[PDB]
Amino acid sequence: RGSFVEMVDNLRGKSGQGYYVEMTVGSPPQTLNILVDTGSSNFAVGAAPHPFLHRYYQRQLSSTYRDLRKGVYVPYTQGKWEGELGTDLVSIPHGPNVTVRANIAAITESDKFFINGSNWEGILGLAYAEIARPDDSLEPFFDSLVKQTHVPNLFSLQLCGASEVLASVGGSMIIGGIDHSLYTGSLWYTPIRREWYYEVIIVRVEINGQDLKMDCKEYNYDKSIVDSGTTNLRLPKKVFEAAVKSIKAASSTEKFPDGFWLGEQLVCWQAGTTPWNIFPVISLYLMGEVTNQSFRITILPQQYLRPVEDVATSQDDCYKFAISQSSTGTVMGAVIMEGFYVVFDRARKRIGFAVSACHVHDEFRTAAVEGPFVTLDMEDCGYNIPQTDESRSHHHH
Ligand SMILES: NC1=N[C@@]2(CO1)c1cc(-c3cncc(Cl)c3)ccc1O[C@@H]1COCC[C@H]12
Ligand code: NI
Repeated sequence: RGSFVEMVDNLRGKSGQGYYVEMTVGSPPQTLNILVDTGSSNFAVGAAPHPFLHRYYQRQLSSTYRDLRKGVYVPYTQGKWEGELGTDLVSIPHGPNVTVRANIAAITESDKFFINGSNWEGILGLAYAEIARPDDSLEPFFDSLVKQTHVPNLFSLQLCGASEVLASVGGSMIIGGIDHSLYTGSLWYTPIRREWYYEVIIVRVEINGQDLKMDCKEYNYDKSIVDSGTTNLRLPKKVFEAAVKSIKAASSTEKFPDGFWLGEQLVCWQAGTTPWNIFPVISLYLMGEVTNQSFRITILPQQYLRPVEDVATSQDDCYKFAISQSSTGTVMGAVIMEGFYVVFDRARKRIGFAVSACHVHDEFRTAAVEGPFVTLDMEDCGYNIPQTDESRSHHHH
């Protein structure tokens, strides 16, 4: 292999509203646009009329649909979806040339799930069974794909970032391999700490080469994950505050409102005059495959300042600050992923990063992937989430 031309450029979306892939469900195939989400584990599709849907999965039109006679209820921080579990035939038209029978949650009711204008009608959770709903016995889509076909247990994502409409985004999801045209330089791997989310360990953070000098467990409190289903780089409270202070200090020639640093207000410059060089690079050092090694991924303001073309100020280039506070750990969302070709090597329990052939940069700086960095007697930077009685009581047969 080494080339997967048919799968290149198979992702689309609107800026800040997620990346989606075309999928088919049912016999004959019904096409739907599906949000690619490495931060969840259910395949769920709109299956009833909704104000924001032009189309939905019509179960009655599929000769191959089977009802599982079981519902599923999925509340989360920003919304809720619920529906009926079933199985049907699924394919990815610009993916592997295979058809699999997968679990499909037919979304019958939701709140704040669908987005007006995002153009997606469902979600493809690519994470592990441990976080599937209702429970871990509901086989996720990728597991079914691997078990039913000869598709290698690996996928990779190249997310490429950007007056009346939001900017169109594009990218590639390569299923079953690595496409060498999508990256340059070295491909560096960090271990998947545990198979639930795509959990990783950050060992060090630098802002313009300056170490934040925190106990490294703070960087992974209470976890750090790689999440295509999050736009921002989200950082634990303490880390966020230290980062903002450092970025403010570096960009201090400009005095932005508090709203900007909160991601609640755009800041603008006259077209093509954005002073990129006043904003610092951000480096996250990730644990290497070798104990005592790390490598760093470095992003630019071109990644963490998101372009938004507002109607009133269409003469100007306007930006949203896309680093935000978390209480659920580090989330390496599109802000991180748009710099890199990211390999989800499930077979080898590791995540690969390389400089993306499509990342946004200037003639002075580039997003980078660099290593090795060796630390004598490296500490354990992993956080151990307190075990609840709820979690502990679960039997895992
Ligand atoms: N990983 C992740 N998945 C979440 C939340 O975090 C999500 C995200 C978005 C979404 C909306 N706008 C932009 C993007 Cl990138 C994603 C839309 C729906 C959505 O529902 C998911 C349902 O499962 C829990 C995690 C949810
Ligand atoms: Ni038991």
